[PDB]
Amino acid sequence: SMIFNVLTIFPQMFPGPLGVSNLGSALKKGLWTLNVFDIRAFANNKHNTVDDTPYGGGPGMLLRADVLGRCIDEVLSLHPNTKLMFTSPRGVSFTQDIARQTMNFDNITLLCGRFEGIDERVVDFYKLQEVSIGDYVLSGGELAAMVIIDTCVRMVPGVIEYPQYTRPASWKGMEVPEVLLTGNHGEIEKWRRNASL
Amino acid sequence: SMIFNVLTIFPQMFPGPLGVSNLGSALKKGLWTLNVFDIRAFATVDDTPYGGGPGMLLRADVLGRCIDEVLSLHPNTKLMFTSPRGVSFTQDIARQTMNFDNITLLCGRFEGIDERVVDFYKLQEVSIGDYVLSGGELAAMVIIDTCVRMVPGVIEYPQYTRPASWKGMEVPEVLLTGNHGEIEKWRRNASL
Repeated sequence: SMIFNVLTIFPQMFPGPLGVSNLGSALKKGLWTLNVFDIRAFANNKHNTVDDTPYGGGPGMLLRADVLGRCIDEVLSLHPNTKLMFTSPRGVSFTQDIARQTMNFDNITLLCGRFEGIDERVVDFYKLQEVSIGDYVLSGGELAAMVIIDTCVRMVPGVIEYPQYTRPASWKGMEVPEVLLTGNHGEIEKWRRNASL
Repeated sequence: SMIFNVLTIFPQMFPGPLGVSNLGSALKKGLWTLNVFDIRAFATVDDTPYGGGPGMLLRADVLGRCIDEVLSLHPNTKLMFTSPRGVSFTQDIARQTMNFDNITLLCGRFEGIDERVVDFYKLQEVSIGDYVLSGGELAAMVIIDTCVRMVPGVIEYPQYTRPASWKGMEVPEVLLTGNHGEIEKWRRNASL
Protein backbone atom coordinates (compact mmCIF):
# COMPACT_ATOMS: atom_id res chain seq x y z
CA SER A 1 0.00 0.00 0.00
CA MET A 2 1.45 3.37 -1.07
CA ILE A 3 1.20 5.75 1.86
CA PHE A 4 0.78 9.54 1.72
CA ASN A 5 1.09 11.66 4.88
CA VAL A 6 -0.14 15.25 4.48
CA LEU A 7 0.80 17.87 7.08
CA THR A 8 -1.68 20.75 7.11
CA ILE A 9 -3.35 23.31 9.36
CA PHE A 10 -6.53 22.66 7.30
CA PRO A 11 -7.17 18.94 7.88
CA GLN A 12 -10.89 19.43 7.02
CA MET A 13 -10.06 20.03 3.32
CA PHE A 14 -9.05 16.35 2.97
CA PRO A 15 -9.79 13.99 1.39
CA GLY A 16 -11.85 16.48 -0.65
CA PRO A 17 -11.25 15.70 -4.33
CA LEU A 18 -9.16 12.65 -3.30
CA GLY A 19 -12.24 10.94 -1.80
CA VAL A 20 -14.15 10.79 -5.08
CA SER A 21 -14.47 8.25 -7.90
CA ASN A 22 -11.49 5.91 -8.49
CA LEU A 23 -9.20 7.60 -5.93
CA GLY A 24 -11.93 7.45 -3.31
CA SER A 25 -12.83 3.83 -3.88
CA ALA A 26 -9.16 2.75 -4.02
CA LEU A 27 -8.79 4.62 -0.71
CA LYS A 28 -11.64 2.54 0.77
CA LYS A 29 -10.15 -0.75 -0.60
CA GLY A 30 -6.79 0.19 0.99
CA LEU A 31 -4.82 0.23 -2.30
CA TRP A 32 -3.46 3.49 -0.93
CA THR A 33 -3.43 5.21 2.45
CA LEU A 34 -3.98 8.88 3.31
CA ASN A 35 -2.82 10.10 6.72
CA VAL A 36 -3.72 13.76 7.34
CA PHE A 37 -1.85 15.19 10.32
CA ASP A 38 -3.20 18.38 11.87
CA ILE A 39 -0.19 20.61 12.41
CA ARG A 40 -2.11 22.67 15.03
CA ALA A 41 -2.31 19.58 17.31
CA PHE A 42 1.48 19.65 17.80
CA ALA A 43 1.57 23.31 18.88
CA ASN A 44 1.58 22.55 22.64
CA ASN A 45 1.51 26.29 23.65
CA LYS A 46 -0.73 29.07 25.06
CA HIS A 47 -3.36 30.24 22.49
CA ASN A 48 -2.22 27.15 20.45
CA THR A 49 -0.19 29.04 17.82
CA VAL A 50 1.46 27.47 14.78
CA ASP A 51 2.73 30.71 13.32
CA ASP A 52 4.48 33.94 14.36
CA THR A 53 5.85 37.15 12.80
CA PRO A 54 9.16 36.78 10.89
CA TYR A 55 12.36 37.81 12.52
CA GLY A 56 13.77 40.93 10.95
CA GLY A 57 10.46 42.51 10.01
CA GLY A 58 8.33 41.91 6.97
CA PRO A 59 4.60 41.35 6.74
CA GLY A 60 2.56 38.19 7.33
CA MET A 61 3.25 35.16 9.49
CA LEU A 62 5.47 32.08 9.32
CA LEU A 63 4.94 28.48 10.44
CA ARG A 64 7.17 27.85 13.49
CA ALA A 65 10.02 25.34 13.44
CA ASP A 66 9.25 23.91 16.88
CA VAL A 67 5.61 23.18 16.01
CA LEU A 68 6.53 21.76 12.56
CA GLY A 69 9.42 19.80 14.16
CA ARG A 70 7.02 18.07 16.57
CA CYS A 71 4.61 17.10 13.76
CA ILE A 72 7.45 15.89 11.49
CA ASP A 73 9.26 13.94 14.24
CA GLU A 74 5.95 12.16 14.99
CA VAL A 75 5.64 11.25 11.30
CA LEU A 76 9.27 9.97 11.28
CA SER A 77 8.83 7.87 14.39
CA LEU A 78 5.91 6.26 12.52
CA HIS A 79 7.44 6.13 9.03
CA PRO A 80 11.27 6.27 9.45
CA ASN A 81 11.94 6.04 5.69
CA THR A 82 9.30 8.46 4.45
CA LYS A 83 10.25 10.80 1.62
CA LEU A 84 9.81 14.29 3.05
CA MET A 85 8.49 16.87 0.58
CA PHE A 86 7.32 20.45 0.81
CA THR A 87 5.03 22.29 -1.63
CA SER A 88 6.73 25.60 -2.64
CA PRO A 89 7.35 27.94 -5.67
CA ARG A 90 11.15 27.40 -5.74
CA GLY A 91 10.74 23.64 -5.91
CA VAL A 92 11.37 21.30 -8.79
CA SER A 93 8.67 21.61 -11.44
CA PHE A 94 6.28 18.72 -10.85
CA THR A 95 5.74 16.62 -14.02
CA GLN A 96 4.52 13.12 -14.97
CA ASP A 97 8.14 12.03 -14.85
CA ILE A 98 8.75 13.48 -11.41
CA ALA A 99 5.57 11.57 -10.38
CA ARG A 100 7.08 8.28 -11.66
CA GLN A 101 10.36 8.92 -9.76
CA THR A 102 8.25 9.52 -6.63
CA MET A 103 6.64 6.07 -7.25
CA ASN A 104 9.99 4.49 -6.30
CA PHE A 105 9.03 5.33 -2.71
CA ASP A 106 6.17 3.62 -0.88
CA ASN A 107 5.92 6.37 1.73
CA ILE A 108 5.62 10.07 0.91
CA THR A 109 5.15 13.03 3.24
CA LEU A 110 3.79 16.33 1.93
CA LEU A 111 4.21 19.35 4.17
CA CYS A 112 1.77 22.09 3.06
CA GLY A 113 2.93 25.65 3.69
CA ARG A 114 0.54 28.48 4.61
CA PHE A 115 0.96 32.14 5.49
CA GLU A 116 4.35 33.48 4.26
CA GLY A 117 5.90 30.00 4.36
CA ILE A 118 7.91 28.05 6.91
CA ASP A 119 10.96 28.65 9.06
CA GLU A 120 13.95 27.76 6.84
CA ARG A 121 15.68 25.67 9.52
CA VAL A 122 12.91 23.12 8.92
CA VAL A 123 13.87 22.93 5.22
CA ASP A 124 17.56 22.45 6.01
CA PHE A 125 17.34 20.22 9.09
CA TYR A 126 15.02 17.68 7.44
CA LYS A 127 16.40 18.22 3.91
CA LEU A 128 12.92 18.73 2.52
CA GLN A 129 12.53 18.19 -1.21
CA GLU A 130 10.78 21.25 -2.58
CA VAL A 131 8.21 20.67 -5.33
CA SER A 132 6.28 23.24 -7.39
CA ILE A 133 3.19 22.18 -9.37
CA GLY A 134 3.56 25.25 -11.55
CA ASP A 135 4.59 28.88 -11.92
CA TYR A 136 1.61 30.44 -10.09
CA VAL A 137 0.99 31.65 -6.55
CA LEU A 138 -1.55 29.64 -4.54
CA SER A 139 -3.03 30.39 -1.07
CA GLY A 140 -1.20 27.42 0.49
CA GLY A 141 0.31 24.03 -0.26
CA GLU A 142 -2.89 21.89 0.09
CA LEU A 143 -4.07 22.01 -3.56
CA ALA A 144 -0.47 21.32 -4.65
CA ALA A 145 -0.40 18.26 -2.37
CA MET A 146 -3.76 17.12 -3.87
CA VAL A 147 -2.35 17.53 -7.38
CA ILE A 148 0.71 15.45 -6.53
CA ILE A 149 -1.29 12.73 -4.79
CA ASP A 150 -3.89 12.38 -7.58
CA THR A 151 -1.07 12.17 -10.17
CA CYS A 152 0.81 9.52 -8.20
CA VAL A 153 -2.16 7.42 -6.97
CA ARG A 154 -3.44 7.08 -10.54
CA MET A 155 -0.28 5.06 -11.14
CA VAL A 156 -0.71 2.68 -8.20
CA PRO A 157 -1.53 -0.84 -9.51
CA GLY A 158 -5.26 -1.58 -9.31
CA VAL A 159 -6.35 2.05 -8.97
CA ILE A 160 -7.19 2.79 -12.65
CA GLU A 161 -4.25 12.71 -27.97
CA TYR A 162 -6.93 12.56 -30.74
CA PRO A 163 -10.39 14.19 -30.66
CA GLN A 164 -13.27 11.99 -29.40
CA TYR A 165 -17.04 11.91 -30.03
CA THR A 166 -20.09 10.15 -28.66
CA ARG A 167 -23.87 10.38 -29.22
CA PRO A 168 -25.78 12.14 -30.56
CA ALA A 169 -24.63 11.75 -34.18
CA SER A 170 -25.64 15.34 -34.88
CA TRP A 171 -25.63 18.21 -32.37
CA LYS A 172 -26.34 21.85 -33.35
CA GLY A 173 -25.81 20.88 -37.03
CA MET A 174 -22.41 19.44 -36.23
CA GLU A 175 -21.75 15.93 -37.39
CA VAL A 176 -19.40 13.28 -36.06
CA PRO A 177 -16.59 12.50 -38.52
CA GLU A 178 -18.23 9.70 -40.54
CA VAL A 179 -15.25 7.34 -40.46
CA LEU A 180 -16.00 6.86 -36.72
CA LEU A 181 -19.41 5.36 -37.64
CA THR A 182 -18.18 2.85 -40.28
CA GLY A 183 -16.76 0.23 -37.85
CA ASN A 184 -13.73 0.23 -40.13
CA HIS A 185 -10.92 -0.36 -37.60
CA GLY A 186 -8.08 0.43 -40.04
CA GLU A 187 -9.57 3.71 -41.26
CA ILE A 188 -10.43 4.74 -37.73
CA GLU A 189 -6.86 4.08 -36.56
CA LYS A 190 -5.47 6.01 -39.58
CA TRP A 191 -7.88 8.89 -38.89
CA ARG A 192 -6.96 9.01 -35.19
CA ARG A 193 -3.19 9.05 -35.89
CA ASN A 194 -3.53 11.91 -38.43
CA ALA A 195 -5.82 13.92 -36.14
CA SER A 196 -3.21 13.46 -33.39
CA LEU A 197 -0.55 15.20 -35.55
CA SER B 1 -17.37 41.21 -7.93
CA MET B 2 -15.43 38.67 -9.98
CA ILE B 3 -17.57 35.75 -11.04
CA PHE B 4 -16.42 32.12 -11.52
CA ASN B 5 -18.78 29.50 -12.91
CA VAL B 6 -17.60 25.90 -12.45
CA LEU B 7 -19.28 23.11 -14.44
CA THR B 8 -18.72 19.72 -12.86
CA ILE B 9 -20.40 16.32 -12.26
CA PHE B 10 -18.94 16.55 -8.74
CA PRO B 11 -20.54 19.76 -7.30
CA GLN B 12 -20.12 18.35 -3.78
CA MET B 13 -16.30 18.98 -4.02
CA PHE B 14 -16.85 22.74 -4.08
CA PRO B 15 -16.07 25.11 -2.57
CA GLY B 16 -13.63 22.76 -0.76
CA PRO B 17 -10.19 24.39 -0.57
CA LEU B 18 -11.76 27.63 -1.96
CA GLY B 19 -14.03 27.88 1.12
CA VAL B 20 -11.16 28.25 3.57
CA SER B 21 -9.22 31.25 5.01
CA ASN B 22 -9.05 34.46 2.85
CA LEU B 23 -10.77 32.82 -0.17
CA GLY B 24 -13.58 31.62 2.06
CA SER B 25 -14.05 34.92 3.84
CA ALA B 26 -13.84 36.94 0.60
CA LEU B 27 -16.49 34.59 -0.84
CA LYS B 28 -18.81 35.13 2.14
CA LYS B 29 -18.45 38.91 1.98
CA GLY B 30 -19.02 38.92 -1.78
CA LEU B 31 -15.63 40.07 -3.14
CA TRP B 32 -15.98 37.15 -5.54
CA THR B 33 -18.72 34.71 -6.55
CA LEU B 34 -18.65 30.96 -7.10
CA ASN B 35 -21.49 29.42 -9.11
CA VAL B 36 -21.18 25.63 -9.30
CA PHE B 37 -23.31 24.11 -12.03
CA ASP B 38 -24.07 20.40 -11.77
CA ILE B 39 -23.65 19.02 -15.27
CA ARG B 40 -25.78 15.96 -14.32
CA ALA B 41 -28.86 18.16 -13.83
CA PHE B 42 -28.91 19.15 -17.50
CA ALA B 43 -29.17 15.61 -18.85
CA THR B 44 -26.80 10.01 -18.35
CA VAL B 45 -24.09 12.60 -18.95
CA ASP B 46 -21.48 10.25 -20.47
CA ASP B 47 -21.51 7.65 -23.21
CA THR B 48 -19.14 5.26 -25.04
CA PRO B 49 -17.07 6.92 -27.80
CA TYR B 50 -17.88 6.47 -31.46
CA GLY B 51 -15.26 4.34 -33.18
CA GLY B 52 -14.28 2.37 -30.10
CA GLY B 53 -11.80 3.17 -27.36
CA PRO B 54 -11.81 2.63 -23.58
CA GLY B 55 -13.86 4.67 -21.17
CA MET B 56 -16.68 7.14 -21.51
CA LEU B 57 -17.06 10.69 -22.75
CA LEU B 58 -19.28 13.55 -21.62
CA ARG B 59 -22.06 14.13 -24.18
CA ALA B 60 -22.34 17.25 -26.30
CA ASP B 61 -26.10 17.56 -25.81
CA VAL B 62 -25.81 17.56 -22.02
CA LEU B 63 -22.82 19.92 -21.97
CA GLY B 64 -24.58 22.20 -24.44
CA ARG B 65 -27.65 22.56 -22.24
CA CYS B 66 -25.44 23.42 -19.25
CA ILE B 67 -23.25 25.86 -21.20
CA ASP B 68 -26.24 27.48 -22.95
CA GLU B 69 -27.80 28.04 -19.53
CA VAL B 70 -24.57 29.67 -18.31
CA LEU B 71 -24.48 31.82 -21.44
CA SER B 72 -28.08 33.02 -21.04
CA LEU B 73 -27.08 34.26 -17.57
CA HIS B 74 -23.61 35.56 -18.48
CA PRO B 75 -23.50 36.22 -22.26
CA ASN B 76 -19.94 37.64 -22.07
CA THR B 77 -18.37 34.88 -19.99
CA LYS B 78 -14.90 33.62 -20.96
CA LEU B 79 -15.39 29.89 -21.66
CA MET B 80 -12.48 27.73 -20.43
CA PHE B 81 -11.88 23.98 -20.28
CA THR B 82 -9.16 22.27 -18.24
CA SER B 83 -7.25 19.80 -20.44
CA PRO B 84 -3.72 18.38 -20.95
CA ARG B 85 -3.43 20.00 -24.42
CA GLY B 86 -4.18 23.49 -23.10
CA VAL B 87 -2.05 26.60 -22.80
CA SER B 88 0.27 26.32 -19.76
CA PHE B 89 -1.29 28.14 -16.79
CA THR B 90 1.17 30.65 -15.28
CA GLN B 91 0.92 33.81 -13.12
CA ASP B 92 0.92 35.81 -16.38
CA ILE B 93 -1.99 33.82 -17.84
CA ALA B 94 -3.81 34.39 -14.54
CA ARG B 95 -3.30 38.19 -14.95
CA GLN B 96 -4.67 37.95 -18.53
CA THR B 97 -7.68 35.92 -17.26
CA MET B 98 -8.34 38.85 -14.85
CA ASN B 99 -9.09 41.09 -17.84
CA PHE B 100 -12.43 39.28 -17.82
CA ASP B 101 -14.87 39.88 -14.96
CA ASN B 102 -16.65 36.56 -15.70
CA ILE B 103 -14.96 33.15 -16.17
CA THR B 104 -16.45 29.69 -16.80
CA LEU B 105 -14.44 26.54 -16.15
CA LEU B 106 -15.72 23.32 -17.63
CA CYS B 107 -14.16 20.37 -15.76
CA GLY B 108 -13.56 17.21 -17.79
CA ARG B 109 -14.08 13.71 -16.36
CA PHE B 110 -13.88 10.13 -17.71
CA GLU B 111 -11.95 10.22 -21.05
CA GLY B 112 -12.88 13.86 -21.76
CA ILE B 113 -15.60 15.61 -23.72
CA ASP B 114 -17.13 15.45 -27.17
CA GLU B 115 -14.88 17.56 -29.47
CA ARG B 116 -17.80 19.47 -31.04
CA VAL B 117 -18.29 21.21 -27.66
CA VAL B 118 -14.70 22.56 -27.80
CA ASP B 119 -15.14 23.78 -31.40
CA PHE B 120 -18.72 25.15 -31.25
CA TYR B 121 -17.96 27.23 -28.15
CA LYS B 122 -14.25 27.88 -28.91
CA LEU B 123 -13.33 26.79 -25.38
CA GLN B 124 -9.96 28.09 -24.25
CA GLU B 125 -8.09 24.98 -23.17
CA VAL B 126 -5.84 25.45 -20.13
CA SER B 127 -3.37 23.06 -18.54
CA ILE B 128 -2.02 23.63 -14.98
CA GLY B 129 1.00 21.40 -15.61
CA ASP B 130 2.43 18.40 -17.49
CA TYR B 131 0.77 15.65 -15.42
CA VAL B 132 -2.44 13.62 -15.71
CA LEU B 133 -5.11 14.19 -13.11
CA SER B 134 -8.41 12.31 -12.54
CA GLY B 135 -10.48 15.22 -13.79
CA GLY B 136 -10.53 18.98 -14.29
CA GLU B 137 -11.80 19.93 -10.78
CA LEU B 138 -8.42 20.37 -9.07
CA ALA B 139 -7.24 22.33 -12.11
CA ALA B 140 -10.32 24.61 -11.78
CA MET B 141 -9.45 25.11 -8.04
CA VAL B 142 -5.81 26.03 -8.81
CA ILE B 143 -6.92 28.55 -11.46
CA ILE B 144 -9.54 30.10 -9.19
CA ASP B 145 -7.30 30.34 -6.11
CA THR B 146 -4.55 31.86 -8.28
CA CYS B 147 -6.91 34.47 -9.78
CA VAL B 148 -9.01 35.34 -6.71
CA ARG B 149 -5.82 36.18 -4.74
CA MET B 150 -5.39 39.12 -7.09
CA VAL B 151 -8.86 40.58 -6.50
CA PRO B 152 -8.36 43.76 -4.38
CA GLY B 153 -9.50 43.10 -0.81
CA VAL B 154 -8.91 39.34 -0.81
CA ILE B 155 -5.29 39.52 0.27
CA GLU B 156 12.69 35.50 -2.42
CA TYR B 157 14.88 35.03 0.67
CA PRO B 158 14.71 32.53 3.52
CA GLN B 159 12.55 33.46 6.54
CA TYR B 160 12.68 32.68 10.25
CA THR B 161 10.53 33.14 13.33
CA ARG B 162 10.71 32.05 16.97
CA PRO B 163 12.31 30.18 18.69
CA ALA B 164 15.73 31.82 18.24
CA SER B 165 17.29 28.38 18.64
CA TRP B 166 15.77 25.03 17.64
CA LYS B 167 17.59 21.68 17.53
CA GLY B 168 20.84 23.66 17.97
CA MET B 169 20.15 25.77 14.87
CA GLU B 170 20.32 29.52 15.34
CA VAL B 171 18.56 32.15 13.34
CA PRO B 172 21.04 34.29 11.38
CA GLU B 173 22.02 36.90 13.95
CA VAL B 174 21.62 39.96 11.66
CA LEU B 175 17.80 39.37 11.79
CA LEU B 176 17.80 39.99 15.57
CA THR B 177 19.78 43.26 15.49
CA GLY B 178 16.94 45.63 14.44
CA ASN B 179 19.50 46.90 11.87
CA HIS B 180 17.26 47.57 8.85
CA GLY B 181 20.18 48.27 6.42
CA GLU B 182 22.12 45.09 7.24
CA ILE B 183 18.90 43.09 7.14
CA GLU B 184 18.15 44.45 3.65
CA LYS B 185 21.73 43.60 2.45
CA TRP B 186 21.52 40.12 3.95
CA ARG B 187 18.16 39.40 2.32
CA ARG B 188 19.42 40.69 -1.02
CA ASN B 189 22.54 38.42 -0.85
CA ALA B 190 20.56 35.34 0.24
CA SER B 191 18.27 35.80 -2.78
CA LEU B 192 21.11 34.38 -4.91
